[PDB]
Amino acid sequence: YLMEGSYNKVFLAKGNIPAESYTFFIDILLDTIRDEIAGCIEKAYEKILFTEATRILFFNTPKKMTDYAKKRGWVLGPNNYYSFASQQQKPEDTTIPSTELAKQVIEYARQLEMIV
Amino acid sequence: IISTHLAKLYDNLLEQNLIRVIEPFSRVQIEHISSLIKLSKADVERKLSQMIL
Amino acid sequence: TRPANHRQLTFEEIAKSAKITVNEVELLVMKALSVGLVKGSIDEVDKRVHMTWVQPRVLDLQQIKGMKDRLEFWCTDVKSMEMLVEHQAHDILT
Amino acid sequence: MAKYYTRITMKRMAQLLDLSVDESEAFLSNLVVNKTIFAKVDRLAGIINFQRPKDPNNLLNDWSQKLNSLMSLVNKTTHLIAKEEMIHNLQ
Amino acid sequence: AVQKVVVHPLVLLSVVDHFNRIGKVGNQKRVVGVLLGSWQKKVLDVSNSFAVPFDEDDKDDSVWFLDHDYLENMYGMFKKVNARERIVGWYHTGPKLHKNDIAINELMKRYCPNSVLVIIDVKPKDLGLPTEAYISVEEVHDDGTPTSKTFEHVTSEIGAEEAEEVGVEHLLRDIKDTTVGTLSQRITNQVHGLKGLNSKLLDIRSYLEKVATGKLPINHQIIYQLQDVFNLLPDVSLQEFVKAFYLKTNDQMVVVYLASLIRSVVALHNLINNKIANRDAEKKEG
Repeated sequence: YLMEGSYNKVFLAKGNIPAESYTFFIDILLDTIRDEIAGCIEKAYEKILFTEATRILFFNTPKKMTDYAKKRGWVLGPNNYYSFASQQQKPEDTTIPSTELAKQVIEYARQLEMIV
Repeated sequence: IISTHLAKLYDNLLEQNLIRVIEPFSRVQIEHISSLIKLSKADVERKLSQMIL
Repeated sequence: TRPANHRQLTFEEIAKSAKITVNEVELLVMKALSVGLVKGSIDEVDKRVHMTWVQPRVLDLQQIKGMKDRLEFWCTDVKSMEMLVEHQAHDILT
Repeated sequence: MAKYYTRITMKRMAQLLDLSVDESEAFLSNLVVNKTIFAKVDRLAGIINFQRPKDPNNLLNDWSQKLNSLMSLVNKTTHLIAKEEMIHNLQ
Repeated sequence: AVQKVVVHPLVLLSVVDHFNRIGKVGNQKRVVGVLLGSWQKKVLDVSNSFAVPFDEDDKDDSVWFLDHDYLENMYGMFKKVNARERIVGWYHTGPKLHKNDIAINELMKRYCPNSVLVIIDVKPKDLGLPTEAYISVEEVHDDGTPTSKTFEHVTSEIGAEEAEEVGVEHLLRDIKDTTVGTLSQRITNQVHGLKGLNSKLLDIRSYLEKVATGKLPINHQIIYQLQDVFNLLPDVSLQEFVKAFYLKTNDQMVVVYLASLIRSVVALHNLINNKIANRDAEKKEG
């Protein structure tokens, strides 16, 4: 269930611990899910108010959200998570091909004319 | 025989003016091409649809 | 004055730099293209002009320093891309 | 206006002709079915444009023209400098 | 006025042997001689030459001599022994464009109207073509003098001929770059001409030696072209110059992908043509 996106069925299994306590393992399983949603809050989202993504992990309203809102972006504002979905700087590269391909074109001519 | 052959010639000259006035441009309204042929809009729109088919 | 990156000024900037209204700068630049002092193109709806060529002027002993340093790192670029060719196609002809 | 403009509005051209915007369209109609001035007009944004084909191939073709004009010019100065040093420090 | 010049390798060689014959002076001598040829169809032709006696003293270097009787009779012999041949101008050995060559051309223009000169090389090291030629133009013009006259280079190349192509290709018999395939262009102008552009970038670097320290005349008519070069520097990589470049790589390589696909099948048909001659003889011959 951790392999696919399913998170709620994971914590339905945190309502289902049958054998022994499993306490220290699911509490590490808390922490590796805490940064994961703090990782997956960083996708291309819109404004989220301070209720919706406030409760996607577990929490009601502690200052733990500011511990995540100042760790990454999505700036603390008027009931808002600000979206920095720019993804604009990297394209329009002729140069990165023009170094690599000029290598490759001569590499074509090596095993084309010179007998090996 | 002319009374038989006029109706088939009318269709050919209908689309011959219809590519003439439609030629000089890009996206355009349907309300003007009916206004520039002096003809209706529903029949022209079906006849326009036959061209792209 | 503008670099070769854009050199694409707007009509409002001419309305600032020549304090003349909007409805006369098009009459101005059509004269400038007709005489032959500038060679460019004119947009009207985005309010910009793509100037391409300007008349060559004179310059003192300071603008040659601009042509000194802008020319100097173009030396090593001719060096660097050729250095592949004498190294990668070296056995193709000795 | 086809030669020196790229994209003008329909209202702007009719004002330099001092006549109706429909009368402007009848003028540009019988010239491009005459195909002596090419134009691609619009009747929703009023945005016409001059000498605007799709240009698949002429980009790199006109770019290759600018190389040869450049390379013919860098050969012009080179054999013009080396004589200019010979009229001050010859002997 | 003149499109271009055409030089044979004979007259190219017919200066070098004279440069050997006066090489025993040691101190200083430029080879100056009469250039013969026949310009037709607005194309300058050069066929034959000799050299005229010529000396030069360094103090007051405006004193030249052309023994015109040697110019009269030997051309009269050459007009006799080849009436197709005539005068075309003159030449000099041309290391570095000596000063007397402003009026040598004006001394002997009463024979040839467009008395062209030719600058050659005696110590060959370059990456270009080591034959240079100018032309005579004069001006009562922009700023310099009331009487102004400056030479202008008309383009130059070594013409061949069906008679002499037999000779030079027998006379080479040396290291050669024949069999023009995928590789001759790589070395005649991709290894070489990129370094050919070096000495032209570095040539205008040499005029640049006057920023505050060099020679006293400054610019006026040198920078109109240099202002243009950074202006006519090509388009940046943002437009469909990016996109239409990937477009044609996506077209030119498809032809290579077809042509290389053919190359594998052809040699495979050759492979069976050796397996027909391997197995069908070991039982037959042994």
